[PDB]
Amino acid sequence: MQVKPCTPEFYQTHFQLAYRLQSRPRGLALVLSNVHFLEFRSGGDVDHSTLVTLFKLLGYDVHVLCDQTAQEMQEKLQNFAQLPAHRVTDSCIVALLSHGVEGAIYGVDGKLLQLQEVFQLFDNANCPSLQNKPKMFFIQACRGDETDRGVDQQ
Amino acid sequence: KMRLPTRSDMICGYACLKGTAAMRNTKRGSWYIEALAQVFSERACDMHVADMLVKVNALIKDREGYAPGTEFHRCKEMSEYCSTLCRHLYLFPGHPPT
Amino acid sequence: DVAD
Repeated sequence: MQVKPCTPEFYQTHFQLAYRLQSRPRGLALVLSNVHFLEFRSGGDVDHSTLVTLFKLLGYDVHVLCDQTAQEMQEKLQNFAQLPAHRVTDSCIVALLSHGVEGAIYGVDGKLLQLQEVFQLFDNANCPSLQNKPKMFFIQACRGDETDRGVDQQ
Repeated sequence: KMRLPTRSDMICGYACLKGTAAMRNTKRGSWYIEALAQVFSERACDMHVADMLVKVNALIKDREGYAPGTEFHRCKEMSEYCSTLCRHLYLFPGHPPT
Repeated sequence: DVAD
């Protein structure tokens, strides 16, 4: 994997109308993967490696958590949101990869963590260090058991 | 002074839509992370994050399941993103240079 | 391919 760098000219002509994003590191990123539980998530290790690599190459300092219970996820997401580093970074990233249902994801113990509770950890009241800073979340998890059969193309 | 809503400046990418399953390949991994890594590595230099998630939506829409003799053969998925961002989000990778 |  390689990440093509932007040009100085692209920066100069776009930074005024964008979130400030120049800190080194650009932010902390957290990649939390659950694979063993809700069948084993084969290929889940490829996703995890790929994102760790991606986010480092994008200039993030990456923290990783693997195979955590719902309660561990909540406690550790809370610890991550409260890190002091957030005051001197310009952005934040959280990727959660697991099984899930609509609005929640599973811990390895088969219990559920609500996504609203996650987003709340990082909001303007609970995480003042990230106020006005862009916060990205990528959630790889089912939102239901319905398989989409697809439709023809008319 | 200016105050803030309780929650703002977030963007959330979802692998699939409300009510539906997200798809994962046993060797290549998840369709959504595979697409996101391709797009970001390649377009972060010149495209904002919300626009890169649109590109990822394009890739996900055209993919289909390969799993003969199961309910997943030729199945589909659609990714989405939700945004409370208030500006362009450009990651400016590798600027300034070393 | 399988489901998450």
